Formats: sequence, structure tokens, C-alpha cells
Amino acid sequence: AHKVGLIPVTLMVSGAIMGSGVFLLPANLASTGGIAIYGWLVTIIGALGLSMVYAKMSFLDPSPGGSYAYARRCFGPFLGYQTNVLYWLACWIGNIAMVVIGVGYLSYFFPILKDPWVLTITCVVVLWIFVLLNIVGPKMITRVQAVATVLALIPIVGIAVFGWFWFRGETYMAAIQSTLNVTLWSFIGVESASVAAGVVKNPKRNVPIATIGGVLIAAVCYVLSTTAIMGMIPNAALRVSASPFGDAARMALGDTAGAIVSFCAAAGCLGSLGGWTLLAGQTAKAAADDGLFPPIFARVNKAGTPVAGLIIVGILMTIFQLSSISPNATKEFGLVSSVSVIFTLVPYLYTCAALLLLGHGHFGKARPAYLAVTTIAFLYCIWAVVGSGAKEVMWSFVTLMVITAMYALNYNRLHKNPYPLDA
Amino acid sequence: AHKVGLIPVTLMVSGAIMGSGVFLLPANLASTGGIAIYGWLVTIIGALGLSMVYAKMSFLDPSPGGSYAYARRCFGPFLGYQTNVLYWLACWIGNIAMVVIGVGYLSYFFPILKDPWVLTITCVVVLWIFVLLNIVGPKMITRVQAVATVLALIPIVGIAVFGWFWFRGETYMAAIQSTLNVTLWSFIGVESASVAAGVVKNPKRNVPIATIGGVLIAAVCYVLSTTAIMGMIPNAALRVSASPFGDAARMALGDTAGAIVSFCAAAGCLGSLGGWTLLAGQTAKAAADDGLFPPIFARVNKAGTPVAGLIIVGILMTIFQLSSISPNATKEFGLVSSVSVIFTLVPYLYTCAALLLLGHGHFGKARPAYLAVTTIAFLYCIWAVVGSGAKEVMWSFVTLMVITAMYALNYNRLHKNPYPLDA
Ligand SMILES: CCCCCCCCCO[C@@H]1O[C@H](CO)[C@@H](O)[C@H](O)[C@H]1O
Ligand SMILES: CCCCCCCCCO[C@@H]1O[C@H](CO)[C@@H](O)[C@H](O)[C@H]1O
Ligand SMILES: NC(=[NH2+])NCCC[C@H](N)C(=O)O
Ligand SMILES: NC(=[NH2+])NCCC[C@H](N)C(=O)O
Repeated sequence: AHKVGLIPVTLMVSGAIMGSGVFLLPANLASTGGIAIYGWLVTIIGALGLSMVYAKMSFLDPSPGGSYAYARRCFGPFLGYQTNVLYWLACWIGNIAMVVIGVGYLSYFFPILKDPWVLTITCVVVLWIFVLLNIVGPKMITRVQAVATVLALIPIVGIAVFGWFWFRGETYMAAIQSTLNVTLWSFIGVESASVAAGVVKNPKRNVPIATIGGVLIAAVCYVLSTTAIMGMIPNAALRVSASPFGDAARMALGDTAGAIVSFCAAAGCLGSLGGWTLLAGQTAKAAADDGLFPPIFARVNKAGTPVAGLIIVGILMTIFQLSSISPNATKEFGLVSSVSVIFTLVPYLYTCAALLLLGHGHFGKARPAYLAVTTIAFLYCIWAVVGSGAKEVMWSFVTLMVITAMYALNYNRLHKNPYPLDA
Repeated sequence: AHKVGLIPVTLMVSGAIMGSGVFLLPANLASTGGIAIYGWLVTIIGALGLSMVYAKMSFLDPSPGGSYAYARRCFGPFLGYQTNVLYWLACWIGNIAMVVIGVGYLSYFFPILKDPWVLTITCVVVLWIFVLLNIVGPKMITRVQAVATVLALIPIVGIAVFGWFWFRGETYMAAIQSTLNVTLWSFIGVESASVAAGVVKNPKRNVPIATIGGVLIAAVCYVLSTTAIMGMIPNAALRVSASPFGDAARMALGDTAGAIVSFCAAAGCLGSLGGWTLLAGQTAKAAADDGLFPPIFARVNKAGTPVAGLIIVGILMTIFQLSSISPNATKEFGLVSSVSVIFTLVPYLYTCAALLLLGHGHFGKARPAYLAVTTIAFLYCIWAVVGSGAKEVMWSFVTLMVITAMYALNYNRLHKNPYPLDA
């Protein structure tokens, strides 16, 4: 019936940011290399800045759930409304990618998991298992995310520690498109604790610490595993198709790296979606409470868990999953990953705008930065949009319009304009 | 020192919507035909609806300048800020296309106007001439726009009246991309009177009448000239390259149609940009007055004309014109026309949202529509975005972020949040 403690929360943030990314990014990145690494560097810096922004903002205002709340204070109910619809959509839509991936990893052990049918079925089942777990509660979901991420660090920490022996000279000059997709994706999760603040005991101290702790851990692992791989698989080796990560895996860990890796990968991927289901429920609840989403989303139980909220998300998730637009259908991760990333960027951007419009004054002698630090978060949000696909940036731009019109229609009486008419 | 009268205003709206479009659209449209006509039909219907929306909204609130004001009341200063930055940008950027076009038309008479140098030079000069005219005033700019559009109707009205004799059977089944560009472009201008309300005597009566009058006239001419051409140039004739409009022109008007047409075309194109320079100055002034743009834009003279405002716009226009991104450089109208159109759509969309959030109550027994009529305006805005280019929709999406961040940075103290902090 109560909230969650620092360590578990901070591991949740670390895990929001990893799960899929840790194993996808370093492989991918080493593989293509060169121009790609700069991109990676840029987005690392941007994520670190954005994290300071969130840290500071959740500090100022320990409200649930993250950017939704900040955008509502900062601008209107309308920007609140919109921020949540976007972020909410992003959380669960992204799950459609992660189930297919994290269950793919276990195909190593259960060959049958590669018949599309079994894959799809097994996928829906796992989605609902994590819905159930969330219904059990934040404590249950968080404990599982915790064990899951640490498990996923075994292989990352391992390759790092034993890649030092094989560490050498670095070919840094040497497709860039889709790596950019993966790299942008791999650093979403910065905002998680801030969004899940309503469900963390002592938000004001715990959340800012948690987000920086989490980002810091995640930043460290990404850089270490990445440099490690670039250093230990040769430049002429880069070529070897289907190689990349797995190569470093076996050479640094034995001929059981297969099992260990495709286990901790799966571990980090699933149970990370446990956390994203959670987060989806939290924005929606946060918003429904203010009357900026339908009220069923605000409907909680004893512990204050939006069970109907989470159940719905389970339903939507499985409709989408069984749809033709799903990775199970298309065998493609670009659409889902892309909208998932871009729908997060608007919340990011409003959060930055929020820090300044809300927390000027609370800056004092340390003002620029913040100013500096946050125009960096701004430039990263822009960077990410510009580096995303045009089709998908357009689909998000359309979604903005649909959301606008939909608020107009669904809230027309009872809105309360900032500068009303008369008569 | 004073304002403008119905007839002139309503001709301005008619001319905002034509100038370039009347001669570009019907040609183009007949040429490609088929699927293209449906697109045309859709956008006609959407523009008619959007016009009812603007008519009703300027009625409710006869404020300057249009959607900027409505968005400010409806949502925050921030949505006000953004609506204006977008619409303001659109007005003058679009001018870069129109000068090159409308001066092109006079190349018929002055062959030299086809050396790129002379073309460019002549272009900047004409831009400034219309800046001057605006500085003389709204009355001067409007009178010129008036004579200009009526002149441009001579050829349209003519082809219509004498295309009835040649009217026959219609091949309606038969690239679609760029026609869609032209058709979307050709119906921008609906919002003009509403934006130029601050400078029209008796806004509340005059403006709603003006916008419907203007749209109505424009709607009529587009449909008449278009059906006329489709009916009088044969299906096998459709092919004939460089033909299209000119064919119908000569066959319905003599072997001087060349002069008459490339004169009234030029007429409608230039002096339409007189009106767009005006409109640019009006949004900026409207906004600067509320402290949502720099104050120089609010700086008026005796008659209350933002001379520095308009001069600046002249400067920006000529920087852009002499830039590599200009039609003088690229020989292409897609970029400029596209951003010009998409930057208008967000103002449209917020205006629709505004009508409902502001004017519920003032609907009474006639409520749905409005509801109906305005979800149509909504669907048209979405339609236009979706039918635009992905690159350019993305550039507009980025611009949104730049505008957001820029408001954050430039207004952080003094903003006044809807739900502030403490301490
Ligand atoms: C309620 C949980 C189970 C409901 C769904 C049962 C599995 C449906 C089959 O899956 C799909 O079958 C298509 C037909 O071959 C494949 O083309 C596709 O790859 C695969 O995605
Ligand atoms: C202040 C008004 C006049 C200032 C600008 C003078 C004209 C500059 C030349 O124009 C440009 O010259 C380029 C070089 O050839 C061409 O490639 C291009 O097509 C054309 O756009
Ligand atoms: N459902 C989601 N929105 N997931 C986002 C995942 C992003 C994260 N950086 C990862 O690699 O896993
Ligand atoms: N500068 C501008 N924004 N011009 C818009 C022009 C659109 C109008 N429908 C036309 O055909 O001329």
C-alpha cells in the first residue's frame, strides 16, 4: 500500500535507460563506427544535460508524473493534456518493440520461439504477466526491474573487465541512419523517476538523486562496453557479419557467453517493460487526477494503484501487438522505436522550458547554467528530431494536431480560457 | 490615419487567396487531372469550412491580428507567442516565392527579366516598393491590392465566359505530389481579414462579411476557371507540354491572350505581396503590443502603422531573397511554398480549437455544427499536413521546438506560470 526506496528507484531509472540499449547500442555502434561515434557522443552529452534538468526540476517540484505536471504548471491544462497523451502513448507503444526483442533473446534457449505464431502468442502472454505484476504493485514491479537490470550488468561489466586485457588500438575512421535510430532510443528513460515520483517515498530527496544515479550508472556502462568492444575486435574484424557484440562476448567470457548473454539480455528487456507499463499508468493517473484524461485512469485501489488504467494499457498494447503495424508483422523496429522516441522529445522540451519559466528565482548566483545546461537539453531535443526519420517526424506532427483537435472537442465547455469573452 | 472599408477589405481577402493560385492552380490541375481533382475538391471544402470558422471567430472577437489573438485568449501567452512567430514567418517567407513568380510574368514584356541577375535585382526592388507602399499605409496597400485582383479577374472571368462555348465532355480519369503542393498553397489567405482586423473600420461587422465574401469570390473563380479548362482542352490535348492554361487562354481570348494574361497575372501576384507584407506587420504588431514579440514591432506612427516593423520584414525578406535557399538560387518553389503553407496550418488549427474553447455558450441551439463545421476545419488542417512533404513537415516540427526553447530563454523571468511554485 506504500512507496518505493531509493536504491530500487535508482535501479529502475538505470533500467529504464537500459534493457534493450545496452546490447543493441555497443554492438551496432562498434560495427559501423566513425561518424556514428560522434553522434553517440553528442547524444550522451545531451542526455546528461537533460538529466540534470530533470533532477533539478523534480527537486523544485516532486510532482507525479514528471513532465506532465511541469508542463501543466508552466503552460496550460492544454500543454499538460498534450504532454501526457504523448508520453503515455510513447511508454506503451515502445513496449511493443521490447517484448518482441527480449523474447527473441530467449529463442536461444527455446528454438520454438522463432515460429512467428509462438513468438506472437508468447509476446502477448508476457505483456499481461507484466500488467499483472504492476497490479500487484510498484514494489513488485521495481524489485523485478532491479534484479533484471543487475542480471543484465553481469555481461556488460564482464566484457568491460575482461576487454581491458584485449584492449588495444582504435580505428576511429570508418547505416549511420539506423545506428542513429538505435543511439537515440538507447538513452530514453532519463525522465522515468521524475514521472514515477508519485510512487516513490520522499520524492524531493529521492528522485533527483535517483535520476542522476541512474543516468550515471547507465552512462558508465554504455561508454565502457562500447570502448571495450571497439578496442578488442579488430578493424578488419569489424566486417564479419552477424559478429560484433557476440564476438567480444565469447572471446571475453568463454563459449557459454551465448547462454549468459541471451539470458541477461532477455532479463533486462522484459521487466524493463514492467517499468514502462508502470510509467504509462503513472502519467495517465497524474493527468486523470487533474481532470485532463478520462477518470478511469485515476481509479486506484487500496495502495492507490490505477488497476483499470494498467489493464487498459495492457489491452491497447495487445491490440497494437496483434496489428499489422507491429514488429511481429513487419519484422521491423523502426516505426515503433521512432514514434516512441519522438513522442518523448516533446515532453523533454516542455520540461526544459518548464525549468526556466518555473524555477527562475530559485537559481540565484548559479544562473547560467542552469541557462547553459538547459539550452543544451534544448539542442539535444532538436538534434534528436532532426536525426530521426522524416516520415515519423511528420506522423508525430500530425499526432500533435489530432491531440489539439481532440482536446478542443472533448473539453470545450469547462475549459476556462486565460482571456475569455463576454455576453 | 484611419482604417479600411468593406469592399476594399473583402477584395483583399479575395486577393490574399488569389494572385499566384488563380493561374497556377487551374492549369496545373487540368494538366494532371483525375485523382488530383478529388484532392482539390477536398481542400476547397476544407477551406470553406475554415472560412466559416474564421468568420465566426472574428465575429466573436474582432481582435488584431487574427489567430494570434484567439490562441492567446484560448491557451497561454506561449501559444500566442508561437502562433504569431509561425504566421509572421509564413507571411514574409511566402513573399519570396511571389516576387519571383509575379515578376516572371512580366518577362513576357521585358525579355531581360530572365537573366538571373536582372531578375534578382528587380525582385528586391519590387519588395521594397511594396514595403514603401505599406509605409504609406493600409489604405494605399489595399487600394492597390484591389485594382490588382480585379485586373487579374479579367482573364479568369474571360476564360470562364468564353469557355462555355467550348465546354463539352470531361475526361475525369487520368506529379499528383506537386499538384497537391500547388492546390494547398492556392487556398491560403482565408485568415487574412481576421488578422488585418486592427486596420479595418468596424471589425465585428466588416471582417466576418469580408472573409466569407472574399472566400466566396475566390472559391467561385477557382471552380469556374478550372472546370472551364477541363472542358475546353481535349483529353488527348492534355499531353501538349507547356500548353495547358495558355492554350485555353489564346483559344478563348485571341492571339493577345499572351499580353493580357501575363499582365493580370503579374498584377495579381505583386500587390498581393503588398497585402502579405501588411499582414506580417499586423501579427507582429498585435503581439508586440501584448509584449509577446520585441517592442520595435509595436512601434507605430501617426496612423498607427508599424513602420520599423514593416521595414524589418523588408530586410529579412531581402536577406532570404539573396540567399541560396531562395527561388532565385534554386529555381524551385517547393521549399518556400511548403514552409509557408505548413506554418499557416498551426495557426489555423489553434483558431479552430479557439472557436470551441472560447465560443461555446455563444453557440446555443446551433451547436453541432458549429461542432461539425469545425471538426471539418480540423480534418483539413490534418489533411494538408499529411499531404505536404515529410522533409518540410519535419522542418516545421523543428521550428516548433526552436520557438519553444526561444520563448523559454527569452521570457523566463516575467512569464507568470498558471500554477507557480513557492519559496
Ligand atoms: C491471444 C494471444 C494469441 C492471439 C494471436 C494468435 C497468433 C496469431 C498468429 O500470429 C501471426 O500470424 C500471422 C499469420 O501467419 C503471421 O503472418 C504473423 O507473423 C504472426 O504475427
Ligand atoms: C541590392 C539588390 C541587388 C543585390 C544583388 C545583385 C544580384 C546578384 C546576382 O544574383 C545572383 O547571381 C548569382 C551569380 O551568378 C546567380 O547564380 C543567381 O542566379 C542570382 O540570384
Ligand atoms: N517502452 C519504451 N518507451 N521504452 C523505451 C526504451 C528506451 C531505453 N533507453 C532502452 O534502451 O530500453
Ligand atoms: N506570402 C504568402 N504567405 N502567400 C500566400 C499565398 C497563398 C494564396 N492562396 C495565393 O495563391 O497567392
